[PDB]
Order: sequence, then structure tokens, then C-alpha cells
Amino acid sequence: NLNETGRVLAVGDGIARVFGLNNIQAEELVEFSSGVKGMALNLEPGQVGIVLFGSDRLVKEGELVKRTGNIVDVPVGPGLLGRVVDALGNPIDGKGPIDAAGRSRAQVKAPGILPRRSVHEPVQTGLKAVDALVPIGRGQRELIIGDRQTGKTAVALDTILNQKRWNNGSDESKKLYCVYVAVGQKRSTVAQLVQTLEQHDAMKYSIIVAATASEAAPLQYLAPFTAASIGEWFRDNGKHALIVYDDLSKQAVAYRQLSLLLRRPPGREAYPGDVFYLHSRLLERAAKLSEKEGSGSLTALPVIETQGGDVSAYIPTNVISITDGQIFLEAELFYKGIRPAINVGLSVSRVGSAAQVKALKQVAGSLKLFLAQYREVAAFAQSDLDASTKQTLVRGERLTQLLKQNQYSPLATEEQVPLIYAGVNGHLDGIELSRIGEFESSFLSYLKSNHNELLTEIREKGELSKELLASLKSATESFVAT
Amino acid sequence: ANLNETGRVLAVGDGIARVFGLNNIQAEELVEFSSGVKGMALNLEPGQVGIVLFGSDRLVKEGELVKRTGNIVDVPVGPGLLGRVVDALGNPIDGKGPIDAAGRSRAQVKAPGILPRRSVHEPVQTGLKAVDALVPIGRGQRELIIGDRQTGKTAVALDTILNQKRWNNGSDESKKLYCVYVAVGQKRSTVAQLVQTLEQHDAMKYSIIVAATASEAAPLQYLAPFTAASIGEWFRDNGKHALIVYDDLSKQAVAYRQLSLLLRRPPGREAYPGDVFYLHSRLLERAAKLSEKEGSGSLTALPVIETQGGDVSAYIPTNVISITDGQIFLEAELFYKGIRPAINVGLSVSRVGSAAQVKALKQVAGSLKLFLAQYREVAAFAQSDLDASTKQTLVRGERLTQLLKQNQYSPLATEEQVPLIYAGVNGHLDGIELSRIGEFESSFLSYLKSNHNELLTEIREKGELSKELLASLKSATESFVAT
Amino acid sequence: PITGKVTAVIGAIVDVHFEQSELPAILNALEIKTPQGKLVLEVAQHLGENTVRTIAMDGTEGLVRGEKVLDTGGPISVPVGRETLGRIINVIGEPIDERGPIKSKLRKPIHADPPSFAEQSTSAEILETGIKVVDLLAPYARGGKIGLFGGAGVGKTVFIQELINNIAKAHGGFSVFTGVGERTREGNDLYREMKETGVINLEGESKVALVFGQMNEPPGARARVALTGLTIAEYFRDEEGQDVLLFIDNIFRFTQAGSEVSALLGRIPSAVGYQPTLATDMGLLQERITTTKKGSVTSVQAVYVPADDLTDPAPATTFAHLDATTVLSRGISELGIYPAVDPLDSKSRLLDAAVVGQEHYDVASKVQETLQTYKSLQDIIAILGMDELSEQDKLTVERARKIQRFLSQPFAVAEVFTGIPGKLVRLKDTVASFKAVLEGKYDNIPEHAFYMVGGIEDVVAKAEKLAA
Ligand SMILES: Nc1ncnc2c1ncn2[C@@H]1O[C@H](COP(=O)(O)OP(=O)(O)NP(=O)(O)O)[C@@H](O)[C@H]1O
Ligand SMILES: Nc1ncnc2c1ncn2[C@@H]1O[C@H](COP(=O)(O)OP(=O)(O)NP(=O)(O)O)[C@@H](O)[C@H]1O
Ligand SMILES: [Mg+2]
Ligand SMILES: [Mg+2]
Repeated sequence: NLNETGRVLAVGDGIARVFGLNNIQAEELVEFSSGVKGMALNLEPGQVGIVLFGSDRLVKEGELVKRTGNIVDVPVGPGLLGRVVDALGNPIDGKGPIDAAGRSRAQVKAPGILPRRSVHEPVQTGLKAVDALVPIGRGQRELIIGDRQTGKTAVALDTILNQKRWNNGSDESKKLYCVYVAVGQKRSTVAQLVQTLEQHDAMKYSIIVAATASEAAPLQYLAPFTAASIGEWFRDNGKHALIVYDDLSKQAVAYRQLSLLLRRPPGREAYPGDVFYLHSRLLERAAKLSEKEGSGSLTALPVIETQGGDVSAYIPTNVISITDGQIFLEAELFYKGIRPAINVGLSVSRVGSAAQVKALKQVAGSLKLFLAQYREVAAFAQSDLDASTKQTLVRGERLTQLLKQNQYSPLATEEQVPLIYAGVNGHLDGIELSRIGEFESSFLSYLKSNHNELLTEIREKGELSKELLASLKSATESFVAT
Repeated sequence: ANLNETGRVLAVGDGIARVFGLNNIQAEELVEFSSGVKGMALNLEPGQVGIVLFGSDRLVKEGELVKRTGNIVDVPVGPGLLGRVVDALGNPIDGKGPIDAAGRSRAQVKAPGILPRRSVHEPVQTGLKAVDALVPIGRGQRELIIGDRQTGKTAVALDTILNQKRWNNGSDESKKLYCVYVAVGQKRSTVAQLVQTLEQHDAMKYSIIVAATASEAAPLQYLAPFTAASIGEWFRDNGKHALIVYDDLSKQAVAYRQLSLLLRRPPGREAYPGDVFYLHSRLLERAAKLSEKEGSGSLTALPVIETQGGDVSAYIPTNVISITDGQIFLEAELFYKGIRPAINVGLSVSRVGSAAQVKALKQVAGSLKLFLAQYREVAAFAQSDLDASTKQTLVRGERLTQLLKQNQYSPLATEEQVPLIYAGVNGHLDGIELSRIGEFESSFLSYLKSNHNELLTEIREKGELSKELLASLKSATESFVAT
Repeated sequence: PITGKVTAVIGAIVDVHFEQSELPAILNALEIKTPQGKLVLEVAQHLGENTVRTIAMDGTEGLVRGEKVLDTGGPISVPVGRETLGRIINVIGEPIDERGPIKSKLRKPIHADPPSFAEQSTSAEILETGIKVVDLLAPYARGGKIGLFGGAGVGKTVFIQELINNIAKAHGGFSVFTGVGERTREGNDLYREMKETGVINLEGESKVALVFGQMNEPPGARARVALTGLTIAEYFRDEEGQDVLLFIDNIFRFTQAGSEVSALLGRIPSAVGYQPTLATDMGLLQERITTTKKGSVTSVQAVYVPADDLTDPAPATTFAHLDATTVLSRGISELGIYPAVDPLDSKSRLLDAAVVGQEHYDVASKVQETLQTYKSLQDIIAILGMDELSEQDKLTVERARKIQRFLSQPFAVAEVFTGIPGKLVRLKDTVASFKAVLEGKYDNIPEHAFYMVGGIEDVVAKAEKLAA
């Protein structure tokens, strides 16, 4: 044929160089005699460079190669919920075929300037530190960043566990469907993540997309894009999705493998000069659509692993400047007891208040301050200290202690506000530093026993009247003395 | 279809045009492309010629005709270039007609050897108290002006040029000093404003501007200092004296690194090519004081180098230090405090300038250099004890520091400099408040002009201070100090 | 029309083959028809053998070897003139706001030579902004470049929008805002806010043109957007003789795009990974922003500093072209001072007796010394009290408190958010008003009378209301 078919010139390191395929499309999927697939990234004058999806032991020089006529795509739709798929949307969970609503390309234009609307609805993570200090809105990109083993995945996972509060209800505009993208991780780790979602009945509204460490580099490079299409089905249909990219560091590294083996020019850290574009194409797909276009949402929590805390390395630089803010984790805090290990001074949400439940905003406003003032005077923590700085130390320590939170234990907003209210207003100052944990427990159950009406008003109205404030004040003062 | 006198473009890209033919071409010959853009034959290979463009790649296409010129890259030279602004190839860019040229010199001219030279012994009077007294410059010397962004580098050079108005309006040719200012990589608006400054001070009539600005292609930036040097060399070769300011070599070296990387020459330190020292060395060696046999002309060079964060240890800065005959280092910290010129006295040096310093200055500036560079070390240790001996040197140093401050565009005559230094060094300013030192100068010069004009004239005409004249300086000072 | 064929696709790099001696000039725009709209390629090199290498302005997924390629005959061109006002435009000049086509009278190429040496203005001169702090302490150069520093939460967009408003009302000049590597979320916010503020009016007349080169566009697009925005701005200067504003947010992002393009073309990178043409790339953009005999383009450019390293190639090269800086600071807004301009950090080359006059300079210099002595004394105030101060010192500190508050100003554009009618203070008034304070002619006036007002007459007016 020479137009729809090709002969293998050479093959090695996951690359196969092919003669012919004259009518092929850039980034088109192809199929080799042996059954393995791959995509045509380089179209050159007399040959085509194809990256393979599988072992090259299967490809030989001289072997026939066929077009498929299809740019890479993936099945999409609600049929995927509770399923575990690979980068092309094949079921890997032993649960049978996927029912797709349709198919979507891996590469899709992000919504433009015009069809969007300011981020204004919360993604309630359930984490006191985050929701109060680094609030995330629907359609925002908030990066989770830090060294190995600092709790980056835990933040994402807690956010996914939390969504039950609304996914179990019938109001679809409040629901958050979750897409978790495992890139470069080991299978058992993913298997364990799945078992964990299952135990907290969170799989049923989650989709796992897995391109693990042993899978070919093109599959790891595709998996974020594929997953975004899966999430875009929700966004495009007046629903709301959250996507976790865990992680974009390892995705960059797969793209760098293909780029170097196709002999494209290297730059800083041997990344190709379109590695920025790779991640910006991916992340601008997270958006909050306008009313005209159904008000649907996609919210991204990309993960980046730093090396020795170095945010200046090439990939962290890229992603940091693309997203809307950073949640920064640190080992030092982790060992201190501070978990989740969020460095508050370095974390931000560019969206800010707009994405916060008003109730939480009414108490979180002054929390940001008391902590700022606490970080300046931190060193003064060792005999001759005046009135004001001794006080800043007393609040600071207790407010810091309130933000400690166990894994897999996300808290409702109405549980969050009384705790921060108590802290910020001084009701904790008298209580000794080691008892703040037991205080939280007892105070919540006391409120559920005796003041459930106030909890209910917080949850339902999302705001705090001057009447609520005074009721809270009374309930807090009442419990402190007991 | 002369493919001996003519070429066809094979490929154009990255500021290189690959051309087929041109078989009779010389290495480093100028060529002309169909569109009018000019290039330089850089490497002659079997089968093709590689040509560096003096313009945009846009201006050249595959299959276009290229013509030989028969000349190595060259420029118009001669006295007629005075009061003219031109580009790197000597093309006039100020709208004033064609250049009146005495002839043409190549861009790359070899520097005079060991024999044709003679030690520097004639002053370049800058008009700056801090420079003339502490880091004097000889005709034929090379003195680096180096420091961070926005520290007053150009101002030192420009004040030096304005000062020459003193002799250049006169009759005596040996005393004259013609100026060549080379703008490499600067904004056009900066250069046009600088020219307007020179016209406003009547200094344009004796100087030549050569401009390769920030939007111009890299080879014209690389080129401008060399052609400017040949324009400088004419005066040198014909028994006259030129001053040449290369503003600045930092930006030249950035331009050369662009060609080198596009030509794929291996990057070394900070990605410069192995030959970036040579770029500056062959250029600066052309500034020289010639012997009596060669006509006694001279070319003095004031190159500018920009540091980053006041770091002089860096590659380009140290290459140039190891070429020139001393440096004037301008310090950001001094500049910020309002000490301007911001000369850091301990880091500045003139390697060969003493022999050329006007004797009157030399006499009243005894040890001043060593002293100031020492005061700063006593100042730093002051911020432990109110020691008697050190408190006096702290009182002198502050006065002397204030005394060396000088406004821009306000260069002083040597006869005006000597009495101020005299009053400082000898302690006559010791009883005067710090805030009135500026007021002292203007009042003291008026006094000397109105009253003891006879002393000022003698200093000017003799350049030395006899015992008699020194004692007459002592009276005039003390009387004024009193009142 | 001239026709080529695609011979190679590698990511955003595309190679096109044309017929004998029919090759398009480097920087010509080529066009491929797509089911969506059109893919534009810009010619980068002539490879030999009748093949050109190009950089794509959009994605190349789907391209096939042999596809028909059209040569438009020139560089990328953009619609220019009054018809661009209130429209959102992309790098290739298409409208991206769904308001139909820009029925412009001309299109102009985005690549053009800077005004000639002989065409340059010979004297620096001030562009009067009507903002007190700026005009007094760090005045903008007409036809110059101003580094705008400060991220979010400092009223940056309101500051930009007041310059747009003030230049139009004071000098009758339009503005062009160019988002280079702008977050799409923030272009949507900026557009929605310009309509709320009045600087864009769909039903009426707008004052600013928006050109956006989104982060998710390929490097070639993000590298050229600045030139697209600039050309619209240039037309107002050359054709209509206006003093124009050009906003570039962020100039660092224009640098990185150029690094990325260069890398993609196979050029060997220079120090710190930047493109070898770093300085000339910067000069080909910056040199076009300048004053001519017809009028002027003045550019306000948001500057990002990598790693906070001012010696990094990108800021160091950018800074060579800056004539002033406006520093917006959280420390100033936390004190309740709007615009949140740091009066000490903000510096201008044109703060000189030669350019602004002796009085202007002397007034400005004294103000700076006052605030500087105030800053240093902050420490002993916080612990010892105001009792430990000399007569000359306690007076200047009292005066500093007033000067500080007098540097604040209500903005006309912010009236929708605040309810406070905005003021545009003239340079002549700003100089006189502060001069009168420095001599001590308003020492008996309470501190709150200097807060959020216009000229000196507004101070006298308010003081009479706050007493009686
Ligand atoms: N809030 C928490 N409280 C207590 N332990 C926690 C918390 N969050 C995380 N951990 C534990 O800390 C360890 C690191 O958590 P994990 O979420 O895996 O971090 P990570 O940065 O993604 N690690 P890796 O991806 O393997 O580099 C795990 O053992 C967690 O179970
Ligand atoms: N002696 C002086 N007194 C007062 N101001 C001065 C003096 N010398 C220079 N300046 C001013 O300081 C600023 C910088 O001077 P300039 O000579 O441009 O330094 P530079 O190091 O060449 N700057 P650049 O080339 O931009 O890095 C200008 O605004 C000058 O007018
Ligand atoms: Mg993990
Ligand atoms: Mg300079």
C-alpha cells in the first residue's frame, strides 16, 4: 500500500522507525503485525517515528505496520464510576467491559477566555488547615507539593473521602465526582489505594486511571490527558469533577524519555522545550464553565515531588506558575507532630475567599493573622518576654495544635467552625497544650448532644448571624468551664 | 552566471547564509545580497561558503544571488567623520548626508608591536576630582570603567568627553583629544539622548558616535567596537590623539556568544566560547602611545564592563581586567549613599597613569590614595573605642570623601582641582561642618577667581608648584577659611 | 496563491516544501485549513532544497504529510485602529470573544522595524499619570518602559485600569493590554472586571484593546503575542499621533517562550538555559516602544524575578530597558494605603533636576528623606514611645505620618467597588501640594484629612468637615 501501511526500518528502546504510512496523522495511533500498538509522534521526510505502548521484543525490522485512522482517544461517561482503567480506558479490575457514553480525544482545547465564570463554589477537603487557610474552589488548580513522603497523597485522598457528604445525597449540583490518576507508581500501591477508597465507600464515585511504573513511557505520558477527558464529561454536562494527578513529576519524566529517544533537542535537565506546554495544555483544562455552558466544573489537584525542597527545579517551576496556588508539605513539620504537614506561610490559594464557605471565612480571617504574627515571633519561644509576645505565643501554639488532624478523618464545615471559633476567640488559652486533641473530641460530641440546632444552622445556612455568633459564644464558654 | 564572483544561497537560518559558488572570495570578505543586506564570508569550504549576516534572516532567501565586494570588512576613516553618528559599517544614521572619508581601514587591524610604542606620559584630564587625583589616565592607556547596573559608568566617560572642550577649541594640536563613543547593545533613545547632551555642551563637533543598538543583529554589535577602533586609529596614526569609550564590552561579549552558539562553537564558562578573551584582547591592544618615529599619536581606551552583584571575579570582568592597565570600580553601595562618583578607592587603580599625571595634582595628592583606602578600614572598625588618633583621621576622611563628590556635567580644570585638594589634605576643612563642604567649594573658587587669579594662571601654565607658589596657596586658603 | 506541502511534523515544529524559487520569506505566515478554523505557521528557517522550517501557532495533532499549505505573502497580521477597542484578540489577530469579526480598515504585520535613530526624540520627558505617588516620586517616562512589581492582593488590576482611564481622560490616548502566557481564568476575570469598571463598554466606547496569548498555547504563540499587542498600540501612535499605553503581563513569560522556541529549533542554549538570542529578542520588542515625532507608546510591564535572583539573565536583560519601576506592596496595603505603591522602592531614572525641574526634584527628595528617617525610627517608637525624640525629629515624624497618608488617592475606576468618587491630580498640583506640607504650612491639620483625597484644596475642604 505505502499510504495506509508501513515497513519497520529499525526498532529499539521503545522507538520504531517506519517507512511509508504516507497518509498518517501526527499523533495517530498505529498497529504492528505482532499486536502491540503505538503512536506516531515524529513525522519525518522519509520515515515516521513511533513510540510503542509495549515491549519492543514484539517488533522486528521489515514487519508490517497499519494505520487505525484514529488520533488517541478514550471511552468517557458515568459508566466508568467505581472502575479502575489503564491509560486507554481498558478495565484492569476484573469487572468486565466499560459502558461508554461516547469517546473523547486525549488532546482537547481548554475552554477559552469567554465560556468561564469566576470560581465561587467550595471544594470542601474536610481538612481544617486547608479549608480554613488555603481554600480550594471548583474549577481551580491547586498544586500539592513537597518532598517524598510528606503526605501529598493523603491530602488528595482525604479530599476524595470527604465528598461522601454530598455524593450520598440527591442534589447533583453539590456532588463531586473524583478522578485519581496514578502515574509511575507501583501496582501494589494503587491496589492499596483502591482498597482504601473501598473501605470508606468512596470508590462508587471515583475513577482510578493507572499508568504504573512498569508500563511503557507513552502510557504514563498519556494517562493525565486521558483522565482529563474522563473528567471533562462531568464538567461538560453540568456536573463537577475533581482530578488528582499523582504525580506530574513522573509524567514529565516519561515525556522526557520519549523526547530523548526520538532525538528531539534537550534543554535544562534534558527536558524538551515543550515540557511546559505539556503541563499547561493539561492543567488549563481545569475550569469553571459559564451559565450558558451549564456551569459544570473541573478542579485539579496536581502533585509535584520536590528534591530537597527545591522549588526552583525546572518542572516544579513550570507547574507552580501554571496553577492557582500551592499546598506545601514539609518533613520538619511532619516530625514535629504537625500533620497534615502544611507550611502555612508558604501555601496560598490565589482564588482565596471566593472559594470559602462564608461561615468558615468569618472565623478564618483572623486565623491567618494570628498565625502570621506567630511565625514572626517563633524564635522568642525560649523566660523574659513581655505581655503581648507571650500572648501571641499562647494562641499560636494552640491554633497550630487545632490544625493537627488524623488521616482519613475529614470534618464537616459545621464541625470545623466551632473549633476555629473557640481557638481564635481565646477560649483555648486556659487549656494546656497536650489536651487540645481530647478537647476537640469532647467539644464536638457535647455540641452534637446539646447544641445540635446550632450545628444544623451552620450546615444549612452556611453563614453566621449575630445570633449564631452569640449562641456559639455561649456554648463554647459553657463547655470550657466544665 | 559568474560562480566565481557570484553565489546562490543554499540555505538561510540562524543568521548564517550558506552559499554555493563565490569561488574567488577572500576569507572575511564583505558580500552583498539581493535585498541590500550585507554579510561577511566566515568559513570557506569545498563546495559552499558560510556567511554571517549584518541584518535579519528575513532579508535573505534560498536561490537568491550574492555578490562579492572585493573588500575585507572595512570602514570610512578620517577627520570628516567628526560630529557624525554612524552604524557599525560606517553608514551614516543621523540623516546628515554621506560620510566625508579620507580613506578606508579594515575592521580587524593588528595592534602595533613592541617597537612602535613609548611609555604613556601625557594626561587625559577627566575633570573629575576623584579620578584625576587618585586614578590618573595617560594618553595611550587603557582604563576599565567597571561596576553594576546604574552606578555611573557612562557618566565618568561622558564627563571625560565634555572636559576636552578645554583644549579642542584651542590652536595647539598635541593638546587636543578627539573622542569616539561606541554604543553597543544600548537603546536607541538612550543614544539619541546622549548625542543631544553632547550637542548641548558643544562637544559633538570633536567626537564621533558609532551605534549598534539593542534591536540590531548580533554581528553588527560584535563588529562596532572594531570599526570604531579603526576610526580611532586614524588620529593615532596621524600624530593626533583619540579617546575611545566602548559602552559596553559586556554587551559585545553577549552578542559574540550569540553567533558562537548559533555557529555551534562549544560553550565554555557561562556558555561563552573559548575565544571571548581574544575578542577583547585584540581590540584593546590597539589603544597605544606611539613612538616619536611613528608620529607620537595615541589612542586611549575607556571600555565599560557591567558586573552582576558587584562581582569582579566573574569570567568577562576578569578577562578585561587582565587586558587593560587598571580599573575604575564603581560601587553600588556608594552610589546609593549619594557618594558620586561612586569610586571605590581600594579597588580602583591606574597601572601606568602616575607618570602622566599633572605634577601639581601629584604634589597636593600625596598619599591621598593610600590614606582614603585606609580611612575606610578605620571607618568599618569604628562602628569599639573613641581613640584620640583615630578620631582625627575619621574627621579628615569624611571631609575628603565629601570633597571628592562631584555633580554630573560639571568637569573641573586642573587649576581648580589643586586648591581644593590642598585645603583638604592639609586640614583646612577640619573645622567646617560636613553639610557645608559643597557650599565651600563654589565659594572658594569664586574667591580664587575674583582675588588670587594670578595663582590659578600659574598652575595652568606651568603645571608644577614651586615653593613660592605653594606658600601663596597657603595664605589664600587660610584667610578664606577664617571668614 | 503560492502552495506548499507539509513534509515533517515534530510537535510544534513543522517543515514545508514549496516549488522552485517560490519560497516565503522567514517570518511569513503560512496557513493550513482545519475543520475548526486555521493553523497558522510562521517561517523560521530555510533548510535548503526548497524546504522551510516553521513554528506552529497552534496544535499540530492531526496534520498529515502532504497537506496543502498556503503562503499569506507576509508576516502574521493584526487588525488595527479604533475597531479593536473592547475586543479580545489572539496572536494571529482573530477575535476570541464571539462578537463577530473585527471589521477593521487595515491589518498590519506584527514584525516591523523600530523607529530610526534619526526618528527618536532627543529629550526624555514625563508622562503625567494623575497618580500622586507616581508623578512625584517615580514618574513614568513618555515612550519609556515601567517595571510593575507585585502579585495578587495588592490592587494591581485596579492600578492598571486607572492608568488606562487617566491616560485617556488626561491625554486622549488609548491602551492595549497584552496577556503573555496569561492564565485563562485570569483573562476571564480581567475582561469581566473591565466591563464592570467602564474601561470596556460594549454598548458605548471602550478605552483598551485586549490581546491574549494563553498559557496553553504553543511557545510560538506565547512568543509573538507581545508583538501582536504592540502593533495595535503602534498604529495609534503613528496614524493617530496619540500617547499610548501598552501593558505586558508578564514580560518574563515572553522570555521563557523565546527560550522554548529556540530550544525547539535545535539552537544551543546560553547561560542558565536561556536562548542565545536572549538580548536581541528582547531588543526587537522593546526598541519599538519609544517616542517618535508623531506621538509615543509607553509600556507598563509586569516583571517576574526567577528565584528572586535579580542577576538571572531574564530580569537582568529586561532591566536594561526599564526607565522606572512601580512597586506594589502588601506592607503598604496592610497600612490601608491605596494605591499600595511603596514610596521608597519605586524608582525612576527621570527623577532628575534636568528633566522635571529643580522644584519637582527638591520636593520629591525631601519627601523621600522624611519617610526614610521615619522608617528607621519605627523601632524606638514601638518600645520607648514618642517621648524619646528631639524637636526636629518628632516634627518630621508627625509630618511623615501625614505625607504617607497624602500619598493615597481614590481611583475613578474603583468607584463602583467603593462608592467614593475618584480623583485625578495634576502634576503641577502634586508638586505644590507636597511642597506646602514640607515647609510646615499644614501642621495644625489632623492626620485623617490627608487620607484618600486629591489636591491640597481637598485637604482644606475635608478638614473643615471633620472639625465642624
Ligand atoms: N494527616 C496524617 N496523619 C498521620 N499520618 C499521616 C497523615 N498524612 C499522611 N500520613 C502518613 O505519612 C506517610 C506519607 O503519606 P503519603 O500521603 O504517602 O505521602 P506522599 O508524600 O505522597 N509519599 P510518596 O508519594 O510515597 O512520596 C504515610 O505513611 C501516611 O499514612
Ligand atoms: N556624579 C553624579 N552625581 C549625581 N548623579 C549622577 C552622577 N553620575 C551619574 N549620575 C546619575 O546616575 C544615573 C546612572 O548613571 P549612568 O552613567 O547611566 O550609569 P551606568 O552605570 O552607565 N548605568 P547603565 O548604563 O544604565 O547601567 C543617571 O540617572 C545619572 O544621571
Ligand atoms: Mg504518595
Ligand atoms: Mg551606561
